[PDB]
Amino acid sequence: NVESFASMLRHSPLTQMGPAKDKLVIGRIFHIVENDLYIDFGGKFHCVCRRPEVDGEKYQKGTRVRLRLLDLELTSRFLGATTDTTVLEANAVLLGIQE
Amino acid sequence: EFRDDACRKEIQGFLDCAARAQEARKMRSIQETLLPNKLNKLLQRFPNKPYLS
Repeated sequence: NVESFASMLRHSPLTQMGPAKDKLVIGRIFHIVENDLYIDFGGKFHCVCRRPEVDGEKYQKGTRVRLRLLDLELTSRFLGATTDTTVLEANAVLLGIQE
Repeated sequence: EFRDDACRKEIQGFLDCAARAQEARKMRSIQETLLPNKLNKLLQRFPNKPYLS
Protein backbone atom coordinates (compact mmCIF):
# COMPACT_ATOMS: atom_id res chain seq x y z
CA ASN A 1 0.00 0.00 0.00
CA VAL A 2 2.45 2.63 -1.26
CA GLU A 3 1.85 5.35 -3.84
CA SER A 4 4.17 5.00 -6.82
CA PHE A 5 6.63 7.73 -7.74
CA ALA A 6 4.83 7.98 -11.07
CA SER A 7 1.58 8.51 -9.15
CA MET A 8 3.11 11.25 -7.00
CA LEU A 9 4.63 13.02 -10.00
CA ARG A 10 1.35 12.79 -11.91
CA HIS A 11 -0.73 14.15 -9.02
CA SER A 12 1.72 16.80 -7.74
CA PRO A 13 0.72 20.47 -8.11
CA LEU A 14 3.76 21.33 -10.23
CA THR A 15 2.71 18.68 -12.74
CA GLN A 16 -0.88 19.95 -12.48
CA MET A 17 0.35 23.32 -13.71
CA GLY A 18 0.91 23.17 -17.45
CA PRO A 19 3.57 25.28 -19.14
CA ALA A 20 4.84 27.85 -16.67
CA LYS A 21 4.40 30.59 -19.29
CA ASP A 22 2.25 33.37 -17.78
CA LYS A 23 0.87 31.15 -15.01
CA LEU A 24 0.08 32.69 -11.62
CA VAL A 25 1.91 31.29 -8.60
CA ILE A 26 2.29 32.18 -4.93
CA GLY A 27 5.89 32.86 -3.94
CA ARG A 28 7.58 33.51 -0.61
CA ILE A 29 10.24 36.17 -0.07
CA PHE A 30 12.94 33.97 1.49
CA HIS A 31 15.81 36.49 1.25
CA ILE A 32 15.97 40.24 0.65
CA VAL A 33 18.80 42.42 -0.57
CA GLU A 34 18.54 46.22 -0.39
CA ASN A 35 16.03 46.28 -3.26
CA ASP A 36 16.15 42.70 -4.60
CA LEU A 37 13.65 40.19 -3.21
CA TYR A 38 14.61 36.55 -3.72
CA ILE A 39 11.23 34.82 -3.95
CA ASP A 40 10.78 31.06 -3.77
CA PHE A 41 7.61 29.81 -5.47
CA GLY A 42 7.96 26.05 -5.07
CA GLY A 43 10.01 25.59 -8.23
CA LYS A 44 13.54 24.27 -8.46
CA PHE A 45 14.98 27.80 -8.68
CA HIS A 46 13.88 31.03 -7.05
CA CYS A 47 13.16 34.28 -8.87
CA VAL A 48 14.68 37.70 -8.21
CA CYS A 49 12.45 40.77 -8.37
CA ARG A 50 13.13 44.41 -7.60
CA ARG A 51 11.27 45.78 -4.59
CA PRO A 52 8.27 47.67 -6.03
CA GLU A 53 8.48 51.44 -5.68
CA VAL A 54 4.94 51.29 -4.22
CA ASP A 55 4.59 49.71 -0.77
CA GLY A 56 8.15 48.41 -1.08
CA GLU A 57 8.50 48.64 2.69
CA LYS A 58 5.52 46.26 2.86
CA TYR A 59 7.63 43.40 1.42
CA GLN A 60 9.59 41.49 4.06
CA LYS A 61 11.02 38.04 4.71
CA GLY A 62 8.21 35.51 4.48
CA THR A 63 5.85 37.99 2.82
CA ARG A 64 3.67 35.89 0.54
CA VAL A 65 3.46 37.41 -2.95
CA ARG A 66 1.83 36.75 -6.31
CA LEU A 67 4.05 36.13 -9.34
CA ARG A 68 3.41 35.61 -13.05
CA LEU A 69 5.94 33.02 -14.18
CA LEU A 70 7.71 33.47 -17.51
CA ASP A 71 10.15 30.55 -17.12
CA LEU A 72 10.88 28.09 -14.31
CA GLU A 73 14.61 28.21 -15.13
CA LEU A 74 16.37 30.87 -17.20
CA THR A 75 18.64 29.08 -19.67
CA SER A 76 19.80 29.40 -23.26
CA ARG A 77 22.37 27.94 -25.61
CA PHE A 78 24.89 30.35 -27.12
CA LEU A 79 26.99 30.32 -30.27
CA GLY A 80 29.47 27.48 -29.94
CA ALA A 81 28.23 26.39 -26.52
CA THR A 82 27.91 22.63 -26.07
CA THR A 83 25.40 22.93 -23.21
CA ASP A 84 22.88 25.59 -22.26
CA THR A 85 24.09 28.35 -19.95
CA THR A 86 21.68 28.74 -17.03
CA VAL A 87 21.45 31.64 -14.59
CA LEU A 88 19.97 29.27 -11.99
CA GLU A 89 16.91 31.44 -11.36
CA ALA A 90 13.32 31.60 -12.57
CA ASN A 91 11.97 34.55 -14.57
CA ALA A 92 8.78 35.80 -12.93
CA VAL A 93 6.85 39.07 -12.80
CA LEU A 94 6.06 40.35 -9.31
CA LEU A 95 2.41 41.42 -9.10
CA GLY A 96 2.12 42.30 -5.41
CA ILE A 97 1.41 40.87 -1.99
CA GLN A 98 -1.23 38.21 -1.33
CA GLU A 99 -3.63 38.15 1.61
CA GLU B 1 41.95 94.30 -39.63
CA PHE B 2 42.30 91.87 -36.72
CA ARG B 3 41.46 94.70 -34.31
CA ASP B 4 39.67 93.66 -31.13
CA ASP B 5 37.66 96.90 -30.99
CA ALA B 6 34.70 95.45 -32.90
CA CYS B 7 35.61 91.76 -32.54
CA ARG B 8 35.04 91.90 -28.76
CA LYS B 9 31.75 89.98 -29.12
CA GLU B 10 33.10 87.23 -31.38
CA ILE B 11 36.23 86.86 -29.25
CA GLN B 12 34.11 86.54 -26.10
CA GLY B 13 32.00 83.91 -27.83
CA PHE B 14 35.16 82.05 -28.80
CA LEU B 15 36.42 82.08 -25.22
CA ASP B 16 33.05 80.92 -23.90
CA CYS B 17 32.93 78.10 -26.46
CA ALA B 18 36.44 76.96 -25.53
CA ALA B 19 35.50 76.96 -21.84
CA ARG B 20 32.35 74.98 -22.65
CA ALA B 21 34.38 72.44 -24.63
CA GLN B 22 36.81 71.99 -21.73
CA GLU B 23 33.96 71.62 -19.24
CA ALA B 24 32.24 69.06 -21.48
CA ARG B 25 35.51 67.14 -21.77
CA LYS B 26 35.80 67.04 -17.98
CA MET B 27 32.16 66.03 -17.50
CA ARG B 28 32.40 63.23 -20.06
CA SER B 29 35.64 61.96 -18.53
CA ILE B 30 34.16 61.84 -15.03
CA GLN B 31 30.82 60.41 -16.18
CA GLU B 32 32.49 57.55 -18.08
CA THR B 33 33.72 56.29 -14.69
CA LEU B 34 27.94 48.77 -19.05
CA LEU B 35 31.70 49.28 -19.13
CA PRO B 36 33.87 46.56 -20.71
CA ASN B 37 35.54 45.74 -17.38
CA LYS B 38 32.25 45.09 -15.60
CA LEU B 39 30.83 43.22 -18.59
CA ASN B 40 33.88 40.95 -18.77
CA LYS B 41 33.68 40.34 -15.03
CA LEU B 42 30.05 39.29 -15.53
CA LEU B 43 30.99 37.06 -18.47
CA GLN B 44 33.79 35.28 -16.61
CA ARG B 45 31.25 34.03 -14.07
CA PHE B 46 29.40 32.34 -16.98
CA PRO B 47 32.18 31.21 -19.33
CA ASN B 48 31.41 29.79 -22.74
CA LYS B 49 31.84 26.00 -22.67
CA PRO B 50 32.84 24.67 -26.11
CA TYR B 51 33.93 21.37 -24.50
CA LEU B 52 32.33 18.64 -22.39
CA SER B 53 32.32 18.35 -18.60
